[PDB]
Amino acid sequence: APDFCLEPPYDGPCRALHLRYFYNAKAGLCQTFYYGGCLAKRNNFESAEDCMRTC
Amino acid sequence: IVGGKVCPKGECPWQVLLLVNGAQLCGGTLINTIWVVSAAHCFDKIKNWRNLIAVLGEHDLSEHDGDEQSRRVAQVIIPSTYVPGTTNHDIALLRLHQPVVLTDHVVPLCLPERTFSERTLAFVRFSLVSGWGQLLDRGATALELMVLNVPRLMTQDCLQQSRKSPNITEYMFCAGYSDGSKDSCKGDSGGPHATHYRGTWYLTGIVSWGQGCATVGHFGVYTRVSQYIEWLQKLMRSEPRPGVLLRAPFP
Amino acid sequence: TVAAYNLTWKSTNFKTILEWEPKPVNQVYTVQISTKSGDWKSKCFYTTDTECDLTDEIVKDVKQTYLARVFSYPAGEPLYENSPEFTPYLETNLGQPTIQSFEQKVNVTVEDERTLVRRNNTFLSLRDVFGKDLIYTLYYWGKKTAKTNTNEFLIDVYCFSVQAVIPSRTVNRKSTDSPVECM
Amino acid sequence: RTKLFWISYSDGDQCASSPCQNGGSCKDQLQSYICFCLPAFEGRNCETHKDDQLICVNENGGCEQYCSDHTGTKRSCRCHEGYSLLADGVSCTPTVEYPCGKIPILEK
Ligand SMILES: *[C@@H]1O[C@H](CO)[C@@H](O)[C@H](O)[C@H]1O
Ligand SMILES: *[C@@H]1O[C@@H](C)[C@@H](O)[C@@H](O)[C@@H]1O
Ligand SMILES: [Ca+2]
Ligand SMILES: [Ca+2]
Repeated sequence: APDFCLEPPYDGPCRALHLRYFYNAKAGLCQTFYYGGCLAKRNNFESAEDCMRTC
Repeated sequence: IVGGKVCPKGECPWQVLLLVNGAQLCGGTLINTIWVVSAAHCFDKIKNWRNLIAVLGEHDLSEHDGDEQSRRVAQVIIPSTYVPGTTNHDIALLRLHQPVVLTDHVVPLCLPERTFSERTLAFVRFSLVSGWGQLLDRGATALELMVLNVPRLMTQDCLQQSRKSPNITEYMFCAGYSDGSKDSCKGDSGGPHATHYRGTWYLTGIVSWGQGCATVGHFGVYTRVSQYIEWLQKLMRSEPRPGVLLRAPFP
Repeated sequence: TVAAYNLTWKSTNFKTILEWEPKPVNQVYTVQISTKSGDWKSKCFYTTDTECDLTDEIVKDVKQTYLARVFSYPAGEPLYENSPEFTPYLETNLGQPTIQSFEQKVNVTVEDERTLVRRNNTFLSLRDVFGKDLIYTLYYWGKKTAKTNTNEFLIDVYCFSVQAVIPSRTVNRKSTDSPVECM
Repeated sequence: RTKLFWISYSDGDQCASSPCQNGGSCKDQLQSYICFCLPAFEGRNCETHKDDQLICVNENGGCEQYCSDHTGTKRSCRCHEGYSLLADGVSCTPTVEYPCGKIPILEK
């Protein structure tokens, strides 16, 4: 996996509840958070599968 | 909502609940029988639009009292000007597949005329922001609709009062508290900012963003709806067109 | 449009005018005033003046703290500047007093002058408004003095002078000296 | 102090010029005056007719809902859809059971 993968989840300033996936390095596994909906960082996916694919 | 109260059942009857497959997404504002106004970023990477439902007359999420009306959003309209995953021009106009029935528990908020909005409403100090959003920044979302009253700021004062975040444009306005005590939060996007005037309530803002929720030295940022009344009215009179997701020219 | 500067409150016995600069060139002004939590109220609509009378607004509640702002316009939010905060009760200046009469010890009487504050369409006096916050100082002629929480001095026998004072004040504590009187 | 006294001592009556307009009463001050105005006037000099600013930016022109300014003429008042303007020409009254921005509960 790429570097971004070490980056903490980024919910951003938007106040929507987008359930997204991120990779927990600590855990060395993908997990979920609520993205606000704008200014998403690279460690943030639509699903486990492509997150897992990616990190 | 951070530091509000439960909005007494039926006292925020224009308040809408947007869900995607039964899960809470954002709020909305009924401005008539088949149109709801929300936030442009609520629609980020939504893939199954057949599951996107608007609920009217809703109050307590833990139970179904029977006053709730649910409708599939037939169409999501945003300005051609909104760039995906950003804050500028945060607004959407949702067309309900079938109209809701007006009841004691389901009433639209008045969309005002732009000069009314700008000459008078923007100078009314407090307005109510509501939702089923987070009770605290990293807290849990409410089961019962919350309502909060916040004071508005002209952008220069907001800037000055802010600890030195995206840019606050002409399409936005700040409202709230800089003491980390009251604001809107995650789960309230799309929700109304409603101003009381001479006995009538009017839509003035849309829940949008903030640098956290009720963060010291920060205010909640709302979409400045007055900027869009005309775009919104042309669309409600426009003959209905096909796409599910439409990015209409703005102005 | 240029932005108004040097916003200053001019207030005497509650008569209150906000003054600014600069003199306008192809630009107009409008004033907005409010209390911490109330609505903004527009005054002196698109004025070429560099002053705005706000008495009518501030007498509504002399105890409240006001803020007004001056908006500038060519002759999207306006270009504006905020004024110092103003609490009428605490800062209005005390107007020049007046000896009403005096009589022979001597008994001196100071007039209870009216202010810009109205209660059911009638002007209130200094006493109506400050109650016991108001005290007076007599000066007689080497010179002497006397203070009361009333409008009378009972001295020992002449020229006298009076000055109104709100000792409880931090700003604008004393009025000017009234025109002197002599027997 | 004595300087304040002396300044005071040697000042004249700024009211000599009869500045208070329209029924107003001038009261002399130290190198200034105050104008006590009649209820329908305001201003430093009582020059302002509280009566002459029926425009839309002035308390919504006294309209309940919408206000339209008009050159060479009086301002117009109007209402939202589901509402009708009254004979008074400033007020709006609902034309539907469920007019926008009315809370049935609070109303009933
Ligand atoms: C009468 O006198 C005062 C004293 O300065 C002056 O300021 C006014 O303009 C005038 O009418
Ligand atoms: C002074 O004050 C104003 C209010 C009017 O009453 C005048 O007639 C009076 O002399
Ligand atoms: Ca329910
Ligand atoms: Ca004088």
